[PDB]
Amino acid sequence: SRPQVTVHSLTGEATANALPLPAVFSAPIRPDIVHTVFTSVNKNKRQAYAV
Amino acid sequence: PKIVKKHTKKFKRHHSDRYHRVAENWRKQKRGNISQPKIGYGSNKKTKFLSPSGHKTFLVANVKDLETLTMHTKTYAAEIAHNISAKNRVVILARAKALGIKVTNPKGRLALEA
Amino acid sequence: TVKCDNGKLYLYMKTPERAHTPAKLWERIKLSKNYTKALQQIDEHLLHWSK
Amino acid sequence: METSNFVKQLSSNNRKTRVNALEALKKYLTAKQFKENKQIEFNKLWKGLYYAMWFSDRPRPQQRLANELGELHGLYFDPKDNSTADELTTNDKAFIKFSRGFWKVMCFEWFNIDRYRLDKYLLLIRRVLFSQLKYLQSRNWDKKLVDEYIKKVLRWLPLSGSPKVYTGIPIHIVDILLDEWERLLKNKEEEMRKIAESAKKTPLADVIAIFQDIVADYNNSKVLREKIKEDLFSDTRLVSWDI
Amino acid sequence: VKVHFDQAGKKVSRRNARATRAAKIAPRPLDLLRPVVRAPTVKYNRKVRAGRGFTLAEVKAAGLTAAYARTIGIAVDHRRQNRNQEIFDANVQRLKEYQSKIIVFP
Amino acid sequence: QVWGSETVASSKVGYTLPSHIISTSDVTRIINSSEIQSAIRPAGQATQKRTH
Amino acid sequence: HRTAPKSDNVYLKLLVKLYTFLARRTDAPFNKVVLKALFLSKINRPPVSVSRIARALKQEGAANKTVVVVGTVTDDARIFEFPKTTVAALRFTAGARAKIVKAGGECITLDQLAVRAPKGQNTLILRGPRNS
Amino acid sequence: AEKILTPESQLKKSKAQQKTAEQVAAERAARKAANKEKRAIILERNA
RNA sequence: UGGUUCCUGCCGAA
RNA sequence: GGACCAAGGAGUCUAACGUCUAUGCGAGUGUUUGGGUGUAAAACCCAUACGCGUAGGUUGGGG
Repeated sequence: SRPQVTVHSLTGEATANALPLPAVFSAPIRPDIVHTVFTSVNKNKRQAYAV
Repeated sequence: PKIVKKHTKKFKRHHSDRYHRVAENWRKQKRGNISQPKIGYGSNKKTKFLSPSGHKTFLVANVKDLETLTMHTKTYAAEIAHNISAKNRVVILARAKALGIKVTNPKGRLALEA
Repeated sequence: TVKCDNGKLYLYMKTPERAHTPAKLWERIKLSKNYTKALQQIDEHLLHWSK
Repeated sequence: METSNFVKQLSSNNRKTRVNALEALKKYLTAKQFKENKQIEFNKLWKGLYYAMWFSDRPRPQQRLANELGELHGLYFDPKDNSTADELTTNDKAFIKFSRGFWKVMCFEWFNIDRYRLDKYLLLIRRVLFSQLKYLQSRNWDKKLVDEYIKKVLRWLPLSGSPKVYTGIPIHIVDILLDEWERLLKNKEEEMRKIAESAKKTPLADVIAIFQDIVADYNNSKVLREKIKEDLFSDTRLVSWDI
Repeated sequence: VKVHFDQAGKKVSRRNARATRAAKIAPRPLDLLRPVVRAPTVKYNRKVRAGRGFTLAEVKAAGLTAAYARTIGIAVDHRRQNRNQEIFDANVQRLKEYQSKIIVFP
Repeated sequence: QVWGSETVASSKVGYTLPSHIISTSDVTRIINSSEIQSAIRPAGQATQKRTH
Repeated sequence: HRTAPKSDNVYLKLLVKLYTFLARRTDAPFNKVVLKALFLSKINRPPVSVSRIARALKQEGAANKTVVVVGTVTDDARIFEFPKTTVAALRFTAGARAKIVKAGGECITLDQLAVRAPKGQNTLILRGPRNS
Repeated sequence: AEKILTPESQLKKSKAQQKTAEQVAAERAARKAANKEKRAIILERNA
């Protein structure tokens, strides 16, 4: 819930610039809905089979 | 504590000896001389899942699994899984005796030479 | 958490203040070899802390 | 301009950024142009200070940082302003907007604080009441400042009894307040009479009437009413201070 | 009984068509210049729509012949009739804007 | 840009980042706050003293 | 009937834990009503229109009461004038949420409701009119 | 060096526990005399 | 017409 | 109804109404005919339509 996040270099260190959170991370976390959606989305790339 | 078992024997199907095709698992029929399973034979909740040593068993695959029994030594006992190779079983035994955890099955796939 | 690195035993402290930055998360304290002194050190660093 | 940058520097993941920004604010608050600014800049500054507190790791840096926020209210007193006139000064009006933005930001951000995160803000509120009452004692309770500090700060947000204010904040007020006056006053019976006399120097008997009004309104919460009536109104120190 | 298993596939193939045709028609759009035409049927008579082709008389009012206009990619319907003023005028403005934006190679 | 905010719109047609039914994520913070802790009767032993 | 929510919304179970701590540790029947209302199904939680809320605020002595809806507060454009009041509920449609905010009122969650009225001081609970 | 000061939540629970313990101890001290009087009355009634 | 594939607990008629 | 034994072996799928429950949104709701996109039968975005729905008193009485 901090305001901002320090960007990091490719060498890997705290770059002086920082960016505010996009407020998407304040979303509700609903693993029931993620589960129910995930089952149906995982059922999408399926090829049929038959006798 | 004092482990009550409530049933020493096993529960077998009716006429299980009479035919070789019939298994010995419990299947409900659909005289009274056959012991039938029911919830009265369910063991005491403290005494449930206890070895004759007095521990609860715990399957261990490798050393990281053995380290999870670090605090609960007097309550649990480690049992090495059936498919562990003999290089790893001696490492598990040395680590367990270092931890002071009772191994249920030592000397599995192993011998002591010289 | 009491946890040992190769020989020496360290008290590892985790604060909500460092929920981000998990590399800098754990604080380390070298425990004394005196058993009594190290339990005293535990009670010091866990002052006003839960049971 | 610089103010929002100060907010970003105080709301930094870097510790040293936040430390150096606070040291710069120590120079920045003693300036004309920030006193010229409206209350929105005070509000932004207080939320920046809130997240500046929010990263304080160990409780002794927490105590140091709370003492520094006490020193922030300690900045806005000039010894000239007590000497010149009984009326308010622009420094004092800036202090009013300063403390007012403080309690606004704090009552807003109150309900999102973690239970682990709570106690450093509790001690913060303790130090802030100490600092603001110390500002009152530095001005030696000029009636303009006393009345406006009641109205525009205390009767405005925290002691309003409004449902917009969470109950735990005035409960925390009625916890700390008695101890804060005794902090201002500083074997035991001589200590008691010195405390008594120096407390009769103070205008607190007006301030407890706000809590009397709070108990008097029946649309107010019965919990806060009842706890004020039980704790504060049954105090022995009020009887020793003739209240 | 039939199931459209190829619904994902045919679209891909169709865009392949929309790729491949476009390859041959490289500067030109894939579609012709169609009229903006108000619909019949009182449920839809407030709706305007894409029409098939304009007319002869409208293309003459645009200032060209329909035989040439088919080479410019303007769809032309002879059997339609222009009966509304504003439809006619808006489609004439459409034709003029289409004439403004084309460059034709000799 | 992708999900919007209360400040940036959504870039998705008629989409809103959805709301919470509870504001504070910690219930034990609310329970142990001050004012519930004021309003509440004293607790038991947290395990029952067996009598008879 | 239900002694537990048959839903698996985590936040709902959080509010169930909070109000079961209240309904054990309070003596007001309010939190018991709130707990029993939290178990209800979607059919047993019919939506409450804001028109019905304003018609409820037309009751005597209710203008300084707060209103609580275990359910969803839905909007209705058939009303124009809506008073400045405090509404706590489970869910707020954005139209009804803008009606409450635009009338100067307040959109409250039930956690904040428990914080404001742990014993249910000075409240109203409204139920949607069930037909089918 | 600087003294670690008790978190205020502990102080509020401390005040509550002290008030509660005083109420319970006072009630139990009343209970002892009351139970004594009950025992004397029951001695009398059974006689 | 005949057959119709695991366990335990709870409720359980005509 | 049975010589024994092994394996195989019997409420599956689909369509139309119906209750219940869960989930999202809410007087609205429904992306996936189709188009755009893509790391390519996935995911992502969506124009116009369409579907279904929408368009007083007294006595009590949870609280």
